[PDB]
Amino acid sequence: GRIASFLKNAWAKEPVLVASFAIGGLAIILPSLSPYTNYAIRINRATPYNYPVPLRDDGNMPDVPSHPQDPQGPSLEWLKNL
Amino acid sequence: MFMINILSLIIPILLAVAFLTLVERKVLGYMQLRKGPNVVGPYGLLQPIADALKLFTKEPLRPATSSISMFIIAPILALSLALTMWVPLPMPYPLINMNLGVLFMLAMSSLAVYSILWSGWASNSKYALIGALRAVAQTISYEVTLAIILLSVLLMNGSYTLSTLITTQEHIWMIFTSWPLAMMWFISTLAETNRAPFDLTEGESELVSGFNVEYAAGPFAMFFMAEYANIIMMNAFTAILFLGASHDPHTPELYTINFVLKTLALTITFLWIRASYPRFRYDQLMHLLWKSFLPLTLALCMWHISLPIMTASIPPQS
Amino acid sequence: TMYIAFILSTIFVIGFVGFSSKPSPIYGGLGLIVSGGVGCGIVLNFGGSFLGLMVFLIYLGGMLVVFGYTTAMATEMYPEVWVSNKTVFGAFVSGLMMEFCMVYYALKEEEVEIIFKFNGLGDWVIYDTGDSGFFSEEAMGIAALYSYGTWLVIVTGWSLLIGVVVIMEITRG
Amino acid sequence: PGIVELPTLEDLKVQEVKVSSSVLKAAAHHYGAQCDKPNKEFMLCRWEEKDPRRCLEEGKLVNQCALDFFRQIKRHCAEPFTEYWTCIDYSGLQLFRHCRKQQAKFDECVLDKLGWVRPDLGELSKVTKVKTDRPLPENPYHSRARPEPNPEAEGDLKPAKHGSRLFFWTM
Amino acid sequence: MNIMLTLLTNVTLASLLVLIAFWLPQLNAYSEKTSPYECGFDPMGSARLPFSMKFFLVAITFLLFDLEIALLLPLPWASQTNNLKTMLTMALFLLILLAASLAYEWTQKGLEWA
Amino acid sequence: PFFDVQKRLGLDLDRWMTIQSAEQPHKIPGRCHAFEKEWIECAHGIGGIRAEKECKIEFDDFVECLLRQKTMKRLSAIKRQRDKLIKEGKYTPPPHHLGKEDPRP
Amino acid sequence: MPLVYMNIIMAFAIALAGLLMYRSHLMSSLLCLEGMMLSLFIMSTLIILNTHFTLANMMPIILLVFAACEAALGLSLLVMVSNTYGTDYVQNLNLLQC
Amino acid sequence: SMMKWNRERRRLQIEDFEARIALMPLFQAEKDRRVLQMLRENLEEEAIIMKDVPDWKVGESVFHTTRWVTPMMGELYGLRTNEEILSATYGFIWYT
Amino acid sequence: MNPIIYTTLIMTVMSGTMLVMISSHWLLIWIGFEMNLLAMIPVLMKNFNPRATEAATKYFLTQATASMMLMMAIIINLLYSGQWTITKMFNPVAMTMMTMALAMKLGLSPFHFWVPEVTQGISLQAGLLLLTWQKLAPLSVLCQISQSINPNLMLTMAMLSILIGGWGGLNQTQLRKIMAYSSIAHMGWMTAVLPYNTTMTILNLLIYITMTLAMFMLLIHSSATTTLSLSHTWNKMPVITSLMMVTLLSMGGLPPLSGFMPKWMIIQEMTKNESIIMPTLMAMTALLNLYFYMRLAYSSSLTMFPSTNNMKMKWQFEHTKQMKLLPTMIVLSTLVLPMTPALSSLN
Repeated sequence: GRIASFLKNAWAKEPVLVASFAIGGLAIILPSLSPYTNYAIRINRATPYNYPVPLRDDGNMPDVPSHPQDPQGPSLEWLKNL
Repeated sequence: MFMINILSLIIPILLAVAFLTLVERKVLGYMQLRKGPNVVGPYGLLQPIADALKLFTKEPLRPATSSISMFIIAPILALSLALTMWVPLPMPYPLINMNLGVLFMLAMSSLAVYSILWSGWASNSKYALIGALRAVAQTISYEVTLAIILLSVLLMNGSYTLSTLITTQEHIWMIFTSWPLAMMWFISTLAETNRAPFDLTEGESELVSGFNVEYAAGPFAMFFMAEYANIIMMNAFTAILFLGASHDPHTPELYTINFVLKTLALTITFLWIRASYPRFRYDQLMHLLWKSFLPLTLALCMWHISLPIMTASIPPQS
Repeated sequence: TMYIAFILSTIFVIGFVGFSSKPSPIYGGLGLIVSGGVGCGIVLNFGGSFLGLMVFLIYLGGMLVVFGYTTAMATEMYPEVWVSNKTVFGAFVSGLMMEFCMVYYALKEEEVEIIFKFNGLGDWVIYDTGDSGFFSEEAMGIAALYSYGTWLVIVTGWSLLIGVVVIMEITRG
Repeated sequence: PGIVELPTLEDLKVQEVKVSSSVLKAAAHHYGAQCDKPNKEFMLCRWEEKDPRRCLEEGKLVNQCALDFFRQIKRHCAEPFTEYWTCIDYSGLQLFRHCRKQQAKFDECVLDKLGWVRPDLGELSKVTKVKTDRPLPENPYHSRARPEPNPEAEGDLKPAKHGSRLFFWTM
Repeated sequence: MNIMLTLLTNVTLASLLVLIAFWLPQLNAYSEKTSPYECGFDPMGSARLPFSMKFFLVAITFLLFDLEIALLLPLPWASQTNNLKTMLTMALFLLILLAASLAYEWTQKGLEWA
Repeated sequence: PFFDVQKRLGLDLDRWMTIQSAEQPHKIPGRCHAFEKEWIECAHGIGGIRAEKECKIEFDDFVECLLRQKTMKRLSAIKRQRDKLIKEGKYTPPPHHLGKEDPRP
Repeated sequence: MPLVYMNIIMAFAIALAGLLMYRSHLMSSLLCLEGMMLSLFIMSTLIILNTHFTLANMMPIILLVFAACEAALGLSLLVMVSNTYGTDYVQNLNLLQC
Repeated sequence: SMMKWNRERRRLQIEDFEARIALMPLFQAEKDRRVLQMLRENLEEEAIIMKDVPDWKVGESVFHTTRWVTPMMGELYGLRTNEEILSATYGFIWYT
Repeated sequence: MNPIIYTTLIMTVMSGTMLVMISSHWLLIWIGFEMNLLAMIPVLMKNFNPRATEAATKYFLTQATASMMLMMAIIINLLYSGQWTITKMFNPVAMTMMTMALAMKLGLSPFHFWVPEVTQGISLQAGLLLLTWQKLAPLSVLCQISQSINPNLMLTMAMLSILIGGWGGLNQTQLRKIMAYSSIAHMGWMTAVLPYNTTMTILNLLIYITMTLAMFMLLIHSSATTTLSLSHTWNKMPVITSLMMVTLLSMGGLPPLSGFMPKWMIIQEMTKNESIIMPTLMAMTALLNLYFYMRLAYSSSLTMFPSTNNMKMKWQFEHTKQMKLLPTMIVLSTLVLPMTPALSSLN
């Protein structure tokens, strides 16, 4: 009732502010309600800005990939299909 | 060879300004049922040369009440900065490739304002002082919105490098992504160059001639050249930012032509606006830029910050 | 060209003398303009592109509002220049002489100790030989303001808002 | 203080890889996969010794393996590789997306003649284990002896002998 | 040094234009011609008299708005961080505070002149 | 009155920018990371009074890294002696120092 | 120290001396304040860049922010003095003695 | 459309970074060898330049620690030609 | 000024002081100082008068100069140490500059000139905040760096502050100026023991804060700003002027009143460090402060002055505003001497 009258009056007298608050409101709410924000984070972590310094192999590192391109290690196959 | 490049970026720009004067006159005439300069040379092509020769053969007067040093420094600063703001422009390859060419353009424009300020202040006339204060008020109104819109539209670029704008728009013009920001940026560029509905610093019908009322012959020609060079440069900035053009690395001419045509279209629209609307009142200009653009620029800045994160489309840093 | 930074710093001192002698605030404005531009040049020469352009941009915008006021509050029927008053000219000349004396003492005498110990060699010496890679280290450190410096962002934003409030409260009568 | 020990001019002489940056970038993806073993050992040395003079020998083995990498290219994929890096050399950014057609030619020959497979996306940036035999440095920083810490506390607390001994206050 | 060369060339060209402007034409100067222009009549007062700013508050706040624009410039690089949640929250916080300052100035009749 | 609320509540408001040896974005090391690390680890927990005199070698190395005053003094002495030798013709700069030999990659 | 550090410190000293030595206007004192702020910015920026203190590269921006905050404070005080006295002359600030 | 293009550009940037990583060890080796050679040349010429000066130990460390300290620009190109000094110092900054 | 806006400004002043007293980074301490100044200027100018504007301008200029010097000292300390932590400053020149800046912020002589003017210009409500709360942050900073403070400079500043405060207080008939000079003398007393024992500085600060809160609240409760105006208060409210006399006697440092605690403990600590001339001179110079306090006590309560006829109407009405902390502040500032061994809690 009162909200509808206020919004109709707002968009009839000051339509500029109505759009700005709507656009500003979406910019705060939508990022939280999105499944791609985590992908945006992962992409930033994925980019290798600095050298991947190797670690000395003590023989007890099963998952650490002592190799050029053997299967062990993180994969960017998710980004390829994005 | 670099000096040759400097000359090939300055002299053609001055010729373009000279002929843009004629183009503006003829466009205004034909939009006013008139004919632009048509006697001096074929189709008026020799009018700019006549104007330049007249101005530089005209006696320049030094006002008795004027501070000579600033009165002479102002025109130099105006032209030098107008010619310098073309250095970083990517067409397709920039003369000087800066990682932050955009902020360089912003700083160069901010300095150019002092030309109008000092020219007005040093002129030591009431109309010139009014023109200088109007320039101050104008730059108060547009600078924040200009910077915010530029930041928001560059958030999809990944950096302030101007050359990267060509790559970002390799499949689509960026105006299809930020057309409200495009409109507001266009109006801000109109206000910045003291141009259509914002010709308040000069105010022909209200301030006789504004800040340059006491300027004659050469210095007046330099201020006019600086004004029109800023017009062309700002329209070029609008072209590269929103109206991206295809660039074949082996045939740069393709981009150059597309770029030039888009800049010419934007300048023609500048003249079109000049001959279609009445002049604002600078109170109304400041109120518009502070109460209709600025809130919307802030909202769209929020939107263009949140959008790449919420869509996982953050542009690359390099 | 191996002493570009030193020349720019001397121009910095010259501009500081220029607006420190207190001419008309209009002329102090261009003094500060020159000082800010030359400082931007120095910072650019040291690798601070964003920082130097930032001081250039902000002071360029700030001195504009000062100029607006100089014509509204500090407007003297006869504005004074550096060669208009013997006090202003004396201050300007004294500053220039001090700068020239210290520059000469620093250059001709390699090691100079006025208050700190200054070395007469070129500023190029202190530069590092490291490689930043695909980085603009200044830009990354500055952008870390929103990730690392959340507290700084909060305090600065609060101070700016309170500054707006304070300006409105002061200029209300 | 002391004299900075410096290796002689002779012992830091290697057969340099006299190729261009564009040439290196064109073969970079295959170079990382084939010359992985000696390059990673040198990186581990530099990042554990923290002294360039303690890894010159490993640095020499990097160039030797790098030269051997290009020798195979010259013998099996000379012409297609020359086409590839010439295209890359043209662009000022040395982009990979303006020469994908030439890249496929170079990969195809190399996959057949030499059997190399180009690493996929996100594979040259992974952290690897390096199995070396050089001992792990005990004091890479050449740190001095840490000063002895102050004595640490004591047993339980008891009330002050006569309370606060402040002038005339008995409590 | 190339940017310095460009600046030098532009400044020299402008100053050469000034020199040609002030030394090519035939000069004939007298007191009346160089007098200040006041639409044909003599000015009453000096042009160096105080000129009141009816938008002084707007300028003083434009100072802080330019400050906030300086704070917002590093944003394109700030999006390259791994802490996108914190970065986004802080950026939106700065923008919200800017909007709040603008709103406070607007409602308390600060953007109005006189 | 340093009310150390950060150490009490566990918050980290400004301890992340107090030193250049702390964590920095993209692991960009400080120019004197090693010297500052040595100085801090030497002078950890022993108190300021002891740290001033005991861990003084580390602090001197850190200051020399930061300002390079003594290194600049040595370089200036070398330059002055070389200039004096050249004036008297007692020395001839080698071709690799005269821009005659190609620098190694 | 390098000579550029000496020049910047001398510039700060000159600006401080200028601020401490008023002549007539309050605007010039604010100019000297802004000059000192600029000199401090340049000093801090050179120090941070030279030592590659990456995380401290945001310090000069904060310094600049509070610098122009103080400038706005000064400008507002200036307008109030002009409104209350007609001129920004520092001699009008004379009611409060001792 | 901009989302698709930006994701593709991120993939391209990752590929270029991987190429840089692959090329990095050779560049590090060349850099350390060049730095050591320049230091040795400077030491050798210093031993001749300041042999007459009393008490001037050649190659004397300025730090107390017996650890590698990355040399400054003046410690590598101190006695090189002015053109080389200007290049190695201001080349990247002045290149545009 | 809107009450909400005034509360926000007061909370911003308090948050600036808490930022100074809470951070471990020099940049944040400088930021807190800047916020304190920014939120203090409008609080100084809550009641718009030309005198208020003059006080605000002078305070802003002085604090701006002090903050610039402090930031220069911080930058020099960073240059010579590469450190931002609040610790033993590693440069003597930076230490001297920082000491000058902090003394200017506190108002220690010869940086005392602005205090009597700014205090007189602003109202009693703002004067109380200026003379009590604005001393917390610089004193805390000085207490954190007391190890690196050059004792000679601090002692000279303290002795000059005491001398000048006493001398200035003698020629003053305006109550606010008397309070300002007394504040200068007490700041000198506090800073005298900074190089020796900071807990004594904290104790003196607490006692001075209580005494000044009591005095300013009594002045507000009497609405008196001059000796003549305060003299009339004996007729309407003798209790207020009697309590004012007691508090003045306490401020003089007369036993058994609480004002003897800080001077006694300061003399003790300074004699423990073999300094016997300086505490003796300070004690002797406190007699000037005791003199002007006694003169005020005479004009206010000990002797009765002529009132005016219109006080008869004022006799009928009772004060509406009620300061709840005034009795506690009066008691704590007069009758806490039997409780000195509580000094340990400040450790």
